[PDB]
Amino acid sequence: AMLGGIEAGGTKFVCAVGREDGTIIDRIEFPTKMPDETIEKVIQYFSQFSLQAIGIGSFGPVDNDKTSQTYGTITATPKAGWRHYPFLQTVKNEMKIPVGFSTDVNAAALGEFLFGEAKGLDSCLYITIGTGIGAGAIVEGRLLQGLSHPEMGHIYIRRHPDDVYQGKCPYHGDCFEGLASGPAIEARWGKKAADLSDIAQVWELEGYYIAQALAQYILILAPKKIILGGGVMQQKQVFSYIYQYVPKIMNSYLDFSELSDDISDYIVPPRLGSNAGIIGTLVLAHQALQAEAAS
Ligand SMILES: [Pt+2]
Ligand SMILES: [Pt+2]
Ligand SMILES: [Zn+2]
Repeated sequence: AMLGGIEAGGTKFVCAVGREDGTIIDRIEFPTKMPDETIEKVIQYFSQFSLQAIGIGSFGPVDNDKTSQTYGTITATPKAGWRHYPFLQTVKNEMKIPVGFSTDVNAAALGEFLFGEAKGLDSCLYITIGTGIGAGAIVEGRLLQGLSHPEMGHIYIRRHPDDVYQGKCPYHGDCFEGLASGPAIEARWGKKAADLSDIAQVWELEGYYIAQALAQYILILAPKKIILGGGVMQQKQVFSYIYQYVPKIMNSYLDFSELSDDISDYIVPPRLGSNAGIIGTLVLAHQALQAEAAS
């Protein structure tokens, strides 16, 4: 019972072979180039194995509406060739097995939901903070997919009055992603976020911005668990600032231990570490296998 997973990123692809229980048997990664050549490497890798199903967790925005004619395509990107490229259908045609599809952050949510910090809950929110900011949510045991998958990284948050930086986001300027991504931190402070590990106000400001976004998510979605991943969150100091700031912003408006005394157990790193996403693609594979077995 072997499953394939593809975590399709703007900078690299990770492909993996694994099991329904989240075990990774083998993996490979390679640079993301143009679609045809990138997907050829995927097919060449998976050809070694005899797979029952594949799951794709993709960068987006994507068309994640199963009834849509453009289901399983990337709908917006500055990356050459990728917009409107028949990603899902190409993998289906080449592999001729069930192929599940979702956003990359949705897959990471499913990973943590089945095997990580939200195991035993029926709700969670997984947020990645790195090159960009995105989130996937589980509601009553199911991925949140309304009119679109969410794009929680592009919400406006309150600018810190001392912060002068104009914002990295090509669409909004100073949305959450514009103010608080990896590339935003770098462009603001003039150094990459590792030379800055020692400057406390970088992570104070970052923690402040993340806390502002989290208060919004808590008031709108009220997830039962918030999982923070991505390269930025490797600066573990940011968590302590978030823990300080969230109760301050909400000012005792909602009385739950998750939001006050036990906040450090509510907003957490992924149990699966940097592998939540690729493991979640195996969950997507398994779901596609189950859904086809019940045709
Ligand atoms: Pt090309
Ligand atoms: Pt295959
Ligand atoms: Zn934006």
